[PDB]
Amino acid sequence: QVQLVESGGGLVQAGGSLRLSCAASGFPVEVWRMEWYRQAPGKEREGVAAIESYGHGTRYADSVKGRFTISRDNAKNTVYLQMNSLKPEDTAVYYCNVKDDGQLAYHYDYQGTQVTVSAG
Amino acid sequence: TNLCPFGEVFNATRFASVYAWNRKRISNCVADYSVLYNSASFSTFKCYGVSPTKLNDLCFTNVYADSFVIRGDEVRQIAPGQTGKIADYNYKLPDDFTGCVIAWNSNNLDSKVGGNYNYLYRLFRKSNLKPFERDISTEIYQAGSTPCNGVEGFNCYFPLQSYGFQPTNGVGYQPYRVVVLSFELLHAPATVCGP
Ligand SMILES: *[C@@H]1O[C@H](CO[C@@H]2O[C@@H](C)[C@@H](O)[C@@H](O)[C@@H]2O)[C@@H](O[C@@H]2O[C@H](CO)[C@@H](O)[C@H](O)[C@H]2NC(C)=O)[C@H](O[C@@H]2O[C@@H](C)[C@@H](O)[C@@H](O)[C@@H]2O)[C@H]1NC(C)=O
Repeated sequence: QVQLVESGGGLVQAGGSLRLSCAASGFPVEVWRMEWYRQAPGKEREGVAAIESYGHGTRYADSVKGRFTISRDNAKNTVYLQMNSLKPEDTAVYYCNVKDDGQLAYHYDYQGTQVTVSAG
Repeated sequence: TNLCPFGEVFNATRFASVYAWNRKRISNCVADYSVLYNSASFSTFKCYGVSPTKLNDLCFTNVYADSFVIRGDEVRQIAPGQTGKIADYNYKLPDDFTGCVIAWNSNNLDSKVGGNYNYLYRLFRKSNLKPFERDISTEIYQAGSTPCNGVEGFNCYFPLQSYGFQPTNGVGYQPYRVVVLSFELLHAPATVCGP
């Protein structure tokens, strides 16, 4: 019943724009911190952005501050990641996660969405 | 002559989150610890350094009642010499603890359809809590060495975490109201006794 579905992504030219959505089922997205991660090829997962519970703040990696914006839609139970001024090193697979700390019967680690940024 | 007001503690309308655990001092009154110990309401009634049987033969300077809500999984932590998020960051007893831990399942009050997330525990602290310390900070916690002050990175965490109390959850995942009675024997006279 509890599930996280990524959507959006694809191919964009450097300087381009993109919006990824994370649709949660089984819980309200405001109660815990929600996160976006990305894994470039032959690199380790990186934390991109996070939005804390209940409007307790947002968090942005240095790599993407000012270009990326994370937000919560409590009606659609969805977390969005607006991607602007896309550089090519932003090419990775993008993953969302709930920092639930075991507070739900999750099947914790699980598909992702690929974003590709060209050189020009 | 005066009966100690244990109803105000055990029968309170609202209960604190464990991170902000409530404390009530009781003195200048008389307590029959077996009306409680022999009530069938309580699912856990364990003592330490003293024994549940002889509780009325004892006499203390003051008694402290600390109350809060945690998961059933975590009643093990309300005990001397325990570790884990609750004992470490929320409610710590000393290793020479004298007193009693009393707990009962409260799913019928503390969960809702869709889930109750009003209860919080502290997930992050720089150090473990000293016995009976109580931290209600909401300072951003810095994990790792990338600083968080000012512009805040990914490794920067709001310290408090919601419990997800679903009616249908396993009994370990369900809320428990917990009362800890601490027995303070000083060098001054006694004020809390048995019949
Ligand atoms: C916790 O509350 C129980 C009842 O809840 C309400 O509070 C009472 C003051 C009263 O208004 C009652 O009608 C409410 O429903 C208490 O149990 C009650 O105790 C009174 C004592 O005179 C008795 O007349 C009631 O019949 C009895 N009802 C029930 C359903 O138990 C608790 O009291 C203690 O626990 C009981 C199990 C029993 O051992 C009683 O004698 C104890 O005093 C309240 N807990 C406390 C005060 O610690």
